[PDB]
Amino acid sequence: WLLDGHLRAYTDDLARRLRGEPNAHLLHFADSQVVTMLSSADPDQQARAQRLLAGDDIPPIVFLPINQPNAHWSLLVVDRRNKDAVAAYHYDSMKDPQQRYLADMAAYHLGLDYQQTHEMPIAISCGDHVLTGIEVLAHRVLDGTFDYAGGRDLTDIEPDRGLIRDRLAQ
Repeated sequence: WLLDGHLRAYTDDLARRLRGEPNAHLLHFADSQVVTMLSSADPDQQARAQRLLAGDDIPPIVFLPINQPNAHWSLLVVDRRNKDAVAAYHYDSMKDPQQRYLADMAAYHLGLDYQQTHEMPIAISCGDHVLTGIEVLAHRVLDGTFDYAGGRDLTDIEPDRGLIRDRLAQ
């Protein structure tokens, strides 16, 4: 399975690849350890996490990898371009209630209403699903098609483990 550092490697490389593209500045690929810190019992960990993920300089389309430790990856996506109508999406390839709880704690700690988060199907290896979800959605933000009806759907995606491994190689 993929560690936090692999997802960070991949999202750092992706951010490099998307540099200077239309709308690339709207995106923030959260560091997964920082997402985990949102729910820390240490107040300074949580606060720093909030600054890094919900500060006034943090881009409005945020991809949050959700780590169940040595268990399971899922993806929370927050679109707060409209501060009066924040939209949130939870993609989980999969159910006991823990994964959605983590996604809900993350939403709660970013100042959101967790009840509003849409539970989204994905690819109806969970690490690979998250990275593929990020890749696909990011490109939809770039080309504008993210905002069409159905533009956040990942039901049918097929992670290319090879591409992933070859992108993690470079």
